Parts: sequence; C-alpha cells; structure tokens
Amino acid sequence: LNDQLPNFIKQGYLFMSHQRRKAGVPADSNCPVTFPVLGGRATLIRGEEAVDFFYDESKISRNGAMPTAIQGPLFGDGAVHTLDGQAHKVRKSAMAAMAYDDERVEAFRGFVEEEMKALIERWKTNPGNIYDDVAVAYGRAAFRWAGVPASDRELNKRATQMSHLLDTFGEVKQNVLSWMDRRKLDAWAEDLIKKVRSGELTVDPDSVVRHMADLRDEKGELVTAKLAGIELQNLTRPTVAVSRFAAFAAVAMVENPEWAAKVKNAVEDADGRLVNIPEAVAFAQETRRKYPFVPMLPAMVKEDTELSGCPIQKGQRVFLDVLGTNNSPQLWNNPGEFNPQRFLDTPDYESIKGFIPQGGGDVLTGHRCPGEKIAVAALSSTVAALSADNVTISQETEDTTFSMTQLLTRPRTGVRVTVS
Amino acid sequence: LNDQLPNFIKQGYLFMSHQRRKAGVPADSNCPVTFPVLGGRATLIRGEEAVDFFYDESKISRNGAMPTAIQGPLFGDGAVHTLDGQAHKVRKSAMAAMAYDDERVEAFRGFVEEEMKALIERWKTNPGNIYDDVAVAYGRAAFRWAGVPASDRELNKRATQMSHLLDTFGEVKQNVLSWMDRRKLDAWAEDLIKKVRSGELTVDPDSVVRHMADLRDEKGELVTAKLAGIELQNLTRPTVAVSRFAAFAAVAMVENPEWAAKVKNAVEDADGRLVNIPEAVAFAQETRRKYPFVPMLPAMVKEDTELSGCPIQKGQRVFLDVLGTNNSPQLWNNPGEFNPQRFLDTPDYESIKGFIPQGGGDVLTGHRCPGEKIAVAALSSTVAALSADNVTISQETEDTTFSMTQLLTRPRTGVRVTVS
Ligand code: HEM
Ligand code: HEM
Ligand SMILES: CCCCCCCCCCCCCCCC(=O)O
Ligand SMILES: CCCCCCCCCCCCCCCC(=O)O
Repeated sequence: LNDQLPNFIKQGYLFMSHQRRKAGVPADSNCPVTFPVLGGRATLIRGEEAVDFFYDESKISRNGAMPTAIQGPLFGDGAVHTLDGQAHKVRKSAMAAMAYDDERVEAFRGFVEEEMKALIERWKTNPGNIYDDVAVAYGRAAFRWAGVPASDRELNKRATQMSHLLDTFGEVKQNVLSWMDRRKLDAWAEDLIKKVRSGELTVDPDSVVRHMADLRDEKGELVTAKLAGIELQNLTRPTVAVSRFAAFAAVAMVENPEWAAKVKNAVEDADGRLVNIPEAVAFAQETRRKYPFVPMLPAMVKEDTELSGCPIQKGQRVFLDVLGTNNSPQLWNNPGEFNPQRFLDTPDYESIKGFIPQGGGDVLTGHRCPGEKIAVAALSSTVAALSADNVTISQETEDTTFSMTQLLTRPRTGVRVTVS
Repeated sequence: LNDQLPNFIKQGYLFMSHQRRKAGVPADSNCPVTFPVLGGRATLIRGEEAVDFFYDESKISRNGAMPTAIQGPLFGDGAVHTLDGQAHKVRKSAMAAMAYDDERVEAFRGFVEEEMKALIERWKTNPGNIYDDVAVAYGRAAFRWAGVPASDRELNKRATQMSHLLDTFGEVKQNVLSWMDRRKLDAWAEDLIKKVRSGELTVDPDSVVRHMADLRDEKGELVTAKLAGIELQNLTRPTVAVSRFAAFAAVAMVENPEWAAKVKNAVEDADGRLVNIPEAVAFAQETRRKYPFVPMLPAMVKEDTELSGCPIQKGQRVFLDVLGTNNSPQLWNNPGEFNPQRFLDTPDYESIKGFIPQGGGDVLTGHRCPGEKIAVAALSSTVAALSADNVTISQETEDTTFSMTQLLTRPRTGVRVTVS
C-alpha cells in the first residue's frame, strides 16, 4: 500500500470514492477508510457521525492539516484557518462578526445585486463567460461591501487576481503562479491596511477594512498589517470563488429548464429583485450541494480515538468527504437528481447535518465557513440574473461539461453567455 | 438642582431613570443628563455611543472615580481597578492571564461543577438558600482553582466573609462592616502570600496563587505581599459574587418553567455534567443582562469633550448606565422578556456592544472584567444544577421579589431551595 498522493492528483474529486473502492468498502457506504498519503497515516471519513467527530475540538485540531502548498497561496500565512484554541476563537469572533451578521449580509445583497444587474446589460455589448466576468462582479461587490477604497480597475485587478489564484493553486502545473498571486495580493492588502492605520486612507468607521485594521490577537496585540490584510482577503476572495458555483449553477439551469423558469417567474413577480428570492436561493443551495468545489477537509488528530470501529492514531490526518456526504443516498432522497425543491422543504440548511459544502458543525464556535449567506447571496443573484430570456447560455461541450479529475474544476469556457 | 447623592441612596437602581426622568428626557432615550453628585458635576451616559466613549482611554481616566467608601472595602487599596496608563496594562496582563485564559477557565469549570454537585446533595440533608450556600460553593471552587493552600474551614470562612462584604457595602447602615471584612481578608491573604514567598506554604508552580505572589508592576519590582493578596481576592471574591446572579437565576426558573425544562433535558443528555451546557449558558447570560447587579460605572474625564451634543468638562465624573443599556429597547428585541433564546442566536456576547453587565470595552486593552468566562461558568453550572426535578425552589414573596431601591439587591431569603 504505497502513498496515495499520486492517486489524489490523478483522481481529483474521484479520490474519495477511489480510496473507498480500493479498500473493499461498499459503494455509497460511510465506512472509514485508512490509507497512507503525504507520507503518513490518513483516514477518510464520511457521514453524520463523521461531521460530529470532525468538529470535536477535544480530539481534532487543525493547525498543519492543510499542506502549505495549498494553505500558503490560498488562505495566506497565519490565517484563521491554521489557528486552534483561543487564538482561533478570538479571530473567528472578529471575522464571523462581519460575514455571519445578518445585517451586513443584507447590505452585501444590495451590492451584489447592482453589480450583477450591470453585467447582464454590460455583456450585451462585450459578452464573455460566467466564471471570469461574475468573479469580477463578485469581487466588486465584496470590495465595495468591505469599504475597500480603490479604483474600479484596481478592484477588478484584485478580483481577477483572486479568481486566478483559485484556478491555479489546485493544478500542480500552476501552483507556482498562485504563490505569485498571493505575494501580489498580500502586498496590496498590507499597503491598504498600513495606509488606513496611518490616516492616509480614511474609511468608514464600521467598514470591514476598519475592523481588519483594528484587529487584535489572543494576547491583546494588534495584528501585523499583512495579517490584517491577509484576513481581509479571507473575507473578499472566498466571495470571488462563488463565481465557480455560478458556473455550475448556469449549467444546471440549461439542464433543468423547469426550475429555471420558476426562478424567472419569481424574479418576474418581483421586477428585477435578484436577492432574497426563495426560489433562486433553493437553486443556489442545490448547486452548492451537488457540484464539486471543496473535495474534502483535512484535520489533525489530538489523541488516540476511534470512529465506527476503525481506530485512528495520535497525530493522524483525517479527511471529511464533503462531496460524498452532500450526495450520499444514505442522507439525501435521490441525491443524483438536481432538485432545489429539497431546499424549499428545509430552508434552514444549518439543520441538515449532512449538508456541508462549506463546513459542518457550528460556525461561531468552530471552523465552519462564515458567510455561507454571503456566498448564497451572490450565487442566488446570479441564478436570478441568468434566469432571464435575453440571456441565452451557450451549450457547447466545453460549456456544459467539466472534468471530475481536475481540482477546483469548472467548464472550460467558464460557461459562456450572451444577452440580447 | 441640589446634589443628587441623597437621590442615589433613595432610588438605587431607579436612579438612572430618575435622573433621566427629572431632566425631561424621554423614556428609553439615550440622551445624556448632567447633574451634581458627590459635590461635583456628573453626566450619566447610556447607549452604544456611550460605551465606545466610556472606554476611549484617550479621554477617560478612572483613578478616583469610585468613591473610597466603595472602592476601599470592595476592591481594596491600590487594586487594578484604581490604575490608569501603563501601570494598569502591566497589571491587567498578569491578571487577565488567569481569568481570561480559556484553558484555566475550563479548569475552573470542573471545580465549580464538583463543588456545586456536592451542595445539591448537602441541601438534601440540610437545605438553605441560594445566595449564601452557593457563595460558599463558588468560593470553594475559586479557591481550589487558584491553588489556595488553606483548610476547608478557611475556604468556607473567607468565602462567606467575601459574600458578607457584597451584602454590606452599598448599604449606608452596613458599609462599616465591609471595612472590617476587608481588613480581615486583606490580612489573611497577605499572610498567605507571605508564606508562599517564604516556602512555608508551597503551591502549584503555575497556580493563580503563585502568579499573584510573583506579581510585578511597571517598575519591574514585585508588589508588596499585601497588594498581591488584595489582587488574589480580586480573582476569587468576584466569583463568590455570582451567587447573587445565581439567586436572580433561580427566580427566573420558577418564572420561566419552559426554559427550566429545556435546561433539564440538556443536562440529562450530558449525563449529569453541569458545565458547558449551551442551554444553561444562554440562561446564565440573560440573567446577567436583565437583573440588577452593577448599576452604573463612574469614570474621570481627562479633557473637555462632548457626547451627542451634551458637553462634558475636565475632571468630571461620567456614569455609564449598564442596567439601562442592557435593557434598552433601542438595542434589544423585547428586553422586558426574559429570553435566553436571544443568547443562543448570538453566543458571542462580546460582539454585542450594548451587552455590558460587567464592562463594555475590550478586556485585554481596557478595564472590562476578565472573569466573565469564570462567572458564566459558575452561574450556568448552578442553572443546570437547579434544573433537576428533585430541586424545588421556594416561591414566597421574599424568595421571588427583590428591592430595586437597594444596592447589591437580592431576594431577602436568598431564594430558599430544598431537594429530595
Ligand atoms: C465559494 C463559496 C465558498 C466555499 C465553497 C467555502 C468553503 C469553505 C470551507 C470548506 C471552509 C472550511 C470549513 C471548516 O474548516 O470546517 C471555509 C472557511 C472559511 N470561509 Fe469559506 N467558503 C466560501 C465562501 C466564503 C465567503 C463568501 C466568506 C466570507 C466573505 C468565507 C469566509 C471563510 C472564513 C473566514 C473561513 C475560516 C473559518 C475558520 O477556519 O475558522 N468563505 N470556507
Ligand atoms: C458577579 C459577576 C461579576 C460582575 C457583575 C463583575 C463586574 C465587574 C465590573 C463592572 C468591572 C469593571 C469593568 C470596567 O471597568 O469597565 C469588573 C472588573 C474586574 N473584574 Fe469583575 N465582575 C464579576 C465577576 C468577576 C470574576 C469571576 C472575576 C475573576 C475571578 C472578576 C475579576 C475582575 C477584575 C480583575 C477586574 C478588574 C478589571 C480592570 O479594572 O482592569 N470579576 N468586574
Ligand atoms: C491532499 C490534501 C487535500 C485536502 C483538501 C483539498 C483542498 C481543496 C479545498 C478547496 C478550498 C476552497 C476555498 C474557497 C474559498 C477561498 O477562496 O478561500
Ligand atoms: C455614587 C457612585 C455610584 C457609582 C456606581 C455604584 C457602585 C456599585 C457597583 C458594584 C460593583 C460590584 C462588582 C462585583 C464583582 C467584584 O467583586 O469586583
């Protein structure tokens, strides 16, 4: 049983089933599978019992679990993702106060709406693809929502630099570029925070830029302008990432013309309202569940413990299959069908323990992604925006199909689109 | 407009509304009110803008703000409460390192659980009241958590002497007793610290008692053994104080039997454990929010400045309404309702700017209480303990009712309780 790192690069999102299959575990089963990867023992876990385990901070730490080749360029150095104990709780608290606050999310809903409404018209003259153009639109919204005091081009630059990062870090032949993207982005963010603290750059006192500039650590000292800038990115770039979900959502619409028209009816019955449309939210939630984005979640093991008969080791790495539980037939009724009706029946996605496309457990007391609201706020607005008639989504093979073996995958074209 | 010191003694916790009312200010309003008290100009402030102001250490000093009749017996002479500038930052750092460290809080959580679990069993044989008996239990836990090397009698003795202080100070006809209590406690603590420094009494090297005996100031010199004992009390006595919150919490249970049964279910699932129960924790925070303990906070003014049109001058004393802000309908959804559900929606109480029952600014860089963790840890453990069925809280008028004109008020009986 050699190291499974070559298999992970080869299989991509098929790696979870592959290790499951190559271990003799039945299909659709939740049985833990133990295998070596990255020169160490690892156990892939999947299921509701796995989610409760993954977030038991008494047995599961996170620092060092994500390899630096990924955490380095994507999340940045010293980010909230690599923190445990008190230092994390104080950092999440200050960050969930901006992305998880219902008031600030509703403010973002207005920013992302206006930016999208422009594109749908903007495309009519210079059409493009969803992934690239919506990434800029998402970045413009997140930056304006944060109070970033930069020009429009600078906003679009950083937006594409963040979208370029997400496209490159996952491919072994491009991870070197994602390091250059972060190096540039880290410098632009640090300079911004440095000028806010110096008064050269004055921002709104309640803005996200200000709360980042006045960020402090667990010992009560204010973080370095770099870290304050790294963490500002971790509140804007993960929004630019949603353009990949917008691409996936665009494919599902041309594949499900019935639900696409319901959204349309909804937005039509609301005259342009692209936000807070329960139908588009359900479509956005269904896209997050079915389509591949985050393959699995890595975590370290604090002490010798056990999960469902399979024993796991101290200092071991566990992996939570997020694609497998989100589509496990054990936990979902017909997971093969793209059906946003399941998220109109249960709108509170936090009650679904097995719905973990962006994390499980609690968001305030754990590492679960804050701003799933902000993500869906952006994602649902795009579903409503493309639900129109003047918009016709191109359906070439490179527009509708994506590779399951490619990490951070997406339709080749980025899902092209044209508007009349 | 005569001096308002007689009105404060007469009105108690209604004094803030009284000064608000006698100034023509509308009800529930946040308008500052200026009046003379203690032979000097004073301005009562209330609201989020007041909390940010009150802790702007660029405009507000604190030494001399608390009259010696209160600071003297309660906090002790030369305590961290009377410190400004650098000398405070050096002292808080060494003191918040014991009460604000999440690891040490979890250690105290086990002690307060063990001590509370005993009381409910003693009550079966010899029942009493919440205020007095839980004060001893809180003191027994806080002393053992700190590493106090004393017998059971001294632990029980100093604890009741500490609870006696809180009941006696603030009462004009009893403040003389709290001076005698402090003189006794100061001497017992000083003797303890002196024998720890001499090796006559050996304590755990990382215990709170040791970090107090090795306390140093801004001078780089270790504090006098007495002061190390005053500051040791300011990390054990304020825990004995929570028995007043436990008394208030006991009334709220017989007043809200639904949340009481909600906690009961919670503990039953936790297999007896009384700590880290999210339901009991939420119940504990609402008790701290609704019930009167700390009326207002006085502070000195460094330079002439302004708050919402009202000018305040140098050398003035400002008062931050903590009961008025914690129950202002402007800042809370139905603050008249006792609803721990509001603290399940937002568990991070430090993100709530208007929730200031034990301070409002930052705890590490300000004067905010560092024992809010330890406090709720103790208070919620009692909330879980009384949620059982064998526990019957007496509901006579002197058990359920407390005076709002009395300082450091509580039901007269202390909320009596009997268990089968
Ligand atoms: C494309 C949509 C997004 C996806 C797929 C996603 C996914 C994730 C995942 C899987 C985690 C780790 C959860 C865990 O550790 O259990 C995470 C963490 C995080 N996400 Fe997102 N996210 C998205 C959007 C956002 C947005 C819009 C924001 C805020 C602007 C955001 C902010 C964060 C933060 C701050 C963390 C760190 C949490 C912690 O480690 O304590 N994400 N994200
Ligand atoms: C009954 C519950 C408690 C209440 C109502 C309470 C209230 C307060 C208040 C209002 C302050 C001043 C905040 C400010 O200056 O803005 C304070 C300070 C302080 N408290 Fe408490 N407290 C409680 C429990 C505790 C506990 C359990 C501890 C630790 C064992 C503690 C230790 C301290 C210390 C050391 C300070 C000084 C902070 C400073 O002035 O820099 N308190 N408390
Ligand atoms: C062999 C290690 C694999 C472990 C897990 C695979 C890492 C892929 C996870 C993708 C993270 C995507 C985060 C989106 C938001 C952001 O821009 O930060
Ligand atoms: C006339 C001046 C009045 C100003 C405010 C009144 C002072 C009463 C506040 C009581 C403080 C109680 C603190 C409990 C915890 C501890 O033991 O430190």
